[PDB]
Amino acid sequence: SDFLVYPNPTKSNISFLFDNETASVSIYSLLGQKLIEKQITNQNPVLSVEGLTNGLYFYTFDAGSLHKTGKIIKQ
Amino acid sequence: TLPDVEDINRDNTMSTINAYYEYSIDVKPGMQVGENYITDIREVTNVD
Amino acid sequence: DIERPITTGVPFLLVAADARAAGLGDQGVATSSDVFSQQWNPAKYAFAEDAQGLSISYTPYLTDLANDISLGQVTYYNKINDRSAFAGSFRYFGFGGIELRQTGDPNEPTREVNPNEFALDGSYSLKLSETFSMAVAARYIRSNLKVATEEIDASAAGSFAVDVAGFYQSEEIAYSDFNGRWRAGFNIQNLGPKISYDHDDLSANFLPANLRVGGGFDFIFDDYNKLGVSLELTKLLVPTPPGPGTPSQSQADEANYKKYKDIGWVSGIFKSFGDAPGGFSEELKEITYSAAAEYMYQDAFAMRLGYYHESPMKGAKQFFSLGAGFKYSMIKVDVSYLFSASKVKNPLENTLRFSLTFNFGDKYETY
Amino acid sequence: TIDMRSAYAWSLASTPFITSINDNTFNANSNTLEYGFKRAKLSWYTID
Repeated sequence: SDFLVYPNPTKSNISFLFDNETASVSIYSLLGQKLIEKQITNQNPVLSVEGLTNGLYFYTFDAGSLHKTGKIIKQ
Repeated sequence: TLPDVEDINRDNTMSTINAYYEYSIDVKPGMQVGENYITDIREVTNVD
Repeated sequence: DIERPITTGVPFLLVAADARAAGLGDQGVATSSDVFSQQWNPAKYAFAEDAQGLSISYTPYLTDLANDISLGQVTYYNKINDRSAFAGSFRYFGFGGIELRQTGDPNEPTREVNPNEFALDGSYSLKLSETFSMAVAARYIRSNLKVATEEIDASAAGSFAVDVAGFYQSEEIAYSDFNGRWRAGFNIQNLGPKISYDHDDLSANFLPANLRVGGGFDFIFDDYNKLGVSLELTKLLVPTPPGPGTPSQSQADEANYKKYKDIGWVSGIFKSFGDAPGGFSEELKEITYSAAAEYMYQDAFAMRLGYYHESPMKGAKQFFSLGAGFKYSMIKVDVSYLFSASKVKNPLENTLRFSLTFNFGDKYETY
Repeated sequence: TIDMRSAYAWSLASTPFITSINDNTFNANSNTLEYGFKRAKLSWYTID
């Protein structure tokens, strides 16, 4: 339960398991930056990538000092 | 690998309501832009 | 801006992997003999001072966003005689690793996918004369940049390439104020069959066949201060797709595109020169250039400036480069930074390329 | 756009209504095996 992105190859949202401190996730997604910038809280971690496109996206989850980055897959 | 269930949205409940909107397109040899919801036609001349 | 650039497969072969060349404005075809000199001009491996050398180079991608994406390179050269040398490099562009899962438990099995792209090449360089050498390189290119899902196949696409290079380095010629040294080099890269990403006969992409011709001069002061000025011209040997058309409306576009795509690479090499309504003056725009100056102190400190320019109408990748190199005992460390000057965002901006080369064996004299 | 052309996400459909809930065109109102008498063969896929 350290930090999870449960559905990585998703045709839907992101569930984003993490600690208590809230999140500042963002998406750039293949080229340059196309910030989504939602405001995920501790107990409502649901994203929205279902509509944008299909590709290998970059996310930068920010739990204060816990800046964990990674790649998600829009299917 | 999933069993074939009469439950499409995976909420464990089998719906039985029939309240929906119906749209339709015609499939005819001579479909042209401007009608039948046709908004664009791309003709490809020679494909290898 | 850019109008109809050439569509070639595996473009990562054209990215400078070593920090020395990336600090010299992405050109090394005519610079001094170097360990990293496999991507640019293998023919100078015959002129290497040390018996053998290894090199590890790192070029981060999108440093601000992700720390996984990168282009690494491992090069190893070994000269047996004073007339020949064997070299082998391995360039690997990788996205790191995507740990795809579909459940919430922190212990369920996750599937790792690492879409990557690597070229493994090996070259033999023979010193024909005392000042001139040739080299032949065989390269295997594999691309696995796709992620396997339903109704999509992620089979890796492979191809082979042949590089022919030549390097001429004159003896130390004295002048009125300094004893300089002349160098010249040419390199034809990535001559091979089309790489097919779809594994189908019809849809194939050309290899980035390249032609580099460069020349350089060394000013030598006190025998321990060097100033090398190098100038390289580069050209792509792949036919350019037609623009508006050379005859409804989509018919001409499709016909011209089909005519362009039904061209073999062997014929494409000859068809590269021209194939445009413009004249020779307009045709000459296809050549990119790069000018660099490298200052060496005590053969153990190096400060390099470079300027790389492409055409406004294609590529549009113009920048300046700073580089610094230090040799402690046998390890040379090189750092390179890039200042962009083009209207398009260069993915190498704000990126400090790194290189680390070990040199070992007997010391061979240089003519 | 929300992509709807994934093959595995479609499943066999119920018998539809055409004009209204009172239109028994495809026998969608029947409570016997006649509910399926107008179903012809349909294959949906993505060529591998």
